[PDB]
Amino acid sequence: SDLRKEVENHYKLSLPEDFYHFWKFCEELDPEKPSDSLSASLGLQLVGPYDILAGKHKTKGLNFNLHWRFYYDPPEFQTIIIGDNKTQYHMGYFRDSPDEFPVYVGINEAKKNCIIVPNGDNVFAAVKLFLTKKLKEITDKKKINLLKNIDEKLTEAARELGYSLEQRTVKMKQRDKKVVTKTFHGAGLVVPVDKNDVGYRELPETDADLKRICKTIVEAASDEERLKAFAPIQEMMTFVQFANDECDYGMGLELGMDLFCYGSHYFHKVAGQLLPLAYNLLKRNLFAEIIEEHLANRSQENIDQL
Amino acid sequence: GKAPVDPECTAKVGKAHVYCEGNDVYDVMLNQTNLQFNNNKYYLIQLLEDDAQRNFSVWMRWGRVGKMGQHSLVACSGNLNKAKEIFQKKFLDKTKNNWEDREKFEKVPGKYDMLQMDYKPESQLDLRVQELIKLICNVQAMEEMMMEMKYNTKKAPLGKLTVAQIKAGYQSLKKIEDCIRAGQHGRALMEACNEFYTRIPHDFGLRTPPLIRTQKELSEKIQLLEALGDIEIAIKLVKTELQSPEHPLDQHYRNLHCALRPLDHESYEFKVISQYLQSTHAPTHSDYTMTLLDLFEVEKDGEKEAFREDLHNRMLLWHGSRMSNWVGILSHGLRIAPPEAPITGYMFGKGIYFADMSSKSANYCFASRLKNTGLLLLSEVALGQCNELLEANPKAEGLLQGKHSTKGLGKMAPSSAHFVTLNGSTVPLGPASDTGILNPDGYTLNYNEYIVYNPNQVRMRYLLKVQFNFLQLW
Amino acid sequence: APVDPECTAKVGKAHVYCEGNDVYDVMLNQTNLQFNNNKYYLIQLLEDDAQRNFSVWMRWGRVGKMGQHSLVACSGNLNKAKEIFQKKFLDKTKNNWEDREKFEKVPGKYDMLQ
Repeated sequence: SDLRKEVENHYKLSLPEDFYHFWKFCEELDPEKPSDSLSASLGLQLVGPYDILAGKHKTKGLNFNLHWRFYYDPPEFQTIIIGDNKTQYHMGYFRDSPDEFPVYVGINEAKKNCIIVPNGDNVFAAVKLFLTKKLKEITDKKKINLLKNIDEKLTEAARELGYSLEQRTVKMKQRDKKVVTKTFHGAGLVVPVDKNDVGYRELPETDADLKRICKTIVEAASDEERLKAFAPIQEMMTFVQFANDECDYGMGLELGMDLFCYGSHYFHKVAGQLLPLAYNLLKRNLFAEIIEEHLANRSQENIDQL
Repeated sequence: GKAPVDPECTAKVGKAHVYCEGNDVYDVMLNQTNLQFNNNKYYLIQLLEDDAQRNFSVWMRWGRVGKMGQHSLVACSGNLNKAKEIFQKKFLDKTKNNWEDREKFEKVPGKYDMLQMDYKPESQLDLRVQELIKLICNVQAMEEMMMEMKYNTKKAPLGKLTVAQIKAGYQSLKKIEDCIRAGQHGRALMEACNEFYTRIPHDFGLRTPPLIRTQKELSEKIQLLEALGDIEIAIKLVKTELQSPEHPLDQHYRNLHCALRPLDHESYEFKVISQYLQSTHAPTHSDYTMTLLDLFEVEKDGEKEAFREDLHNRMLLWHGSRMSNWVGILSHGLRIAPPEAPITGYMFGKGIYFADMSSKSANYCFASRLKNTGLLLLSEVALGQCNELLEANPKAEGLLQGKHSTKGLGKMAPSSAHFVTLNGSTVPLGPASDTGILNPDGYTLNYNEYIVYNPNQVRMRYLLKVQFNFLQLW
Repeated sequence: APVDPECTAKVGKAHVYCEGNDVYDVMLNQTNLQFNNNKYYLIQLLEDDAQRNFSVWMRWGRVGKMGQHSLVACSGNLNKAKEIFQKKFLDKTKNNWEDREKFEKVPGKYDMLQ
């Protein structure tokens, strides 16, 4: 516990206990380099707060909101494991608010798409799912025994700690009932909703039509053509103002997120006007900080120890 | 009124006219929808006789509303009798109503329903009012906005509507409100939704038309219908006029029947209004600024006698709306919502709505980067004693019991300590600050708003010409 | 290969366009007793006398009966009319118009009248 508080003080976020227990698990597997204990076997790397666990942050300006923050990792998303650097495959805890625990572990390929795929509710589940999926992907049999042994250790540790190993747990299916919309990232929004349905309202445009709007705007051949084409974004932003004035904050939360998912620099400012404010209105100030810093410095290489 | 021919009949748009006989104009649009079986289709019929040569034709065109469809042109070489027969027969087949007595129309289930359509210069005026009128009286811009109300936002694909058609739509929204009020999502609800989608043409692509299930969609539909009515009144008002005007806008100005006088930038009134505009820009509407370009004095006839001068608590409050519809307000003043309109769409009831924070009302202007000009109107409103509301309750109007207006208690708002005066009316200067109203049971309203019910309690006083200045976009 | 008299909206006032092999007038038939398909489809290009002002006639239905028909006007340019004609023929037969000579009846597509 004595090495936990410095970790969580650095991130301004609380980390669940499975994170630290998995640290101890990997330490027992390989005391010399626990973070990379699965790197020789799986090609995966423990990073982020594990970097603090490894003491590798002691080489040093250190901005942890960007540490391994991939191009499409939403502020809700805290990268914890890296895989293929060609596709920027990675796994991370997903937190809806800075005061809550992660709801599950998601995976994304930042060079492939913006979709975050649920991968269990804890890192044991995430690594087991990746391991099992690769076991069939691997075109060999001799080089599998090591994976069987490490997987055996994974299963026994999860059983001893009382963790379910399902890809989708009970708590995730409960959150999904609280999930109000997928918002191009597929992970769902959690916003306050009172007994009069106050707190959220849907966008004036469908998701497919929103993606079409983004395509037609980003592909405009001149800035004058964009300004003429910009009319639907301006309209949607005015209605977003209307909604926030009536406490339906999540709408302004969602629209910016879609632009965050779209990825074009032409939308960096407008999202910076929508997403931070929405987080401020939602009292998620840390996410406003994260989105400000990321939009100002959204890079394709993000290991702060380089 | 002026009877237009469908332009899509290129072979006859310039050589032919729609047929008329007194009341009876042989033009008709039918709509059908059944979400139970996912039908949503239209059918237009028009009898056209050529202008040059004596030859009659029936034009029919049908498809999904919004998506242009299959058409047929049947020529008759002047066989007006046969053609009229065919017209009436098809009208009956598709409606189960006879055409000639179209007045007594009765829709039947599983058949198309009807709808109703609209088918020596000394220009002496101040230059500033001239620019204002030309801005608001620009017919081109009204046409362009109407076309955008069909091909940009598919709210009225096929065309426009009549006042009475809108009233029938409101009747259907009332039936929907009654249905939904009991939370029953069975068959009657689906039929009521069918009636709604029949009366007001929507385009759902292919996805089954969804059930209207919550209050938010009710209120959105209500606002759509309101925008339809607004466009109708705007085109009615912009009717051009002859008789030696030498500046037709001067007759349009008479149609405003509202004195609008230019104010000097250095006058106390102009500076104070600018102070009020700037000091009350909410901080959470920071995607743009606003500059006061010009300010006009308002003198609307008949309002003076109506004002509730006896009532205390008189303040100047904002009211925003799109650049185009202002022509209606200046001619007729602000109106309470349509009575036939469902009450449950307005979380705190009907009436006239005002803010004291410029940016909150200003959000209702929908100004743009390309089109950077918007208007905000200031009105003196005698609120009298306000009824205090913490949480949404659409039934606020019954709770008045002697009060004259409702206040919705927002988290952020100016405090009376900073209030100033203008011509004996209270001017509620900002900045916004915390008001110590909170809710240990539910949500908290973001910002106050004030609503009045008697139309006689509003007196428009100045019209503000405002440049909305947007900023960097990426 | 006569102009259809059943096209009352166009009979009398125009002459169908052709070019040797490439005859932009044709009637196609498809019979298929398994599915009780028996349908025809005529296509005809008509030219104005005064100006280069063309029209495409389509007519289709169960054999014998006029069924339905469509007039697509191409006063713009005859080449547009060739585009519509040839593209539609390909869509409907899976055979190109230039290669129409080597017709191979694929199942469920029109063959013409020899």
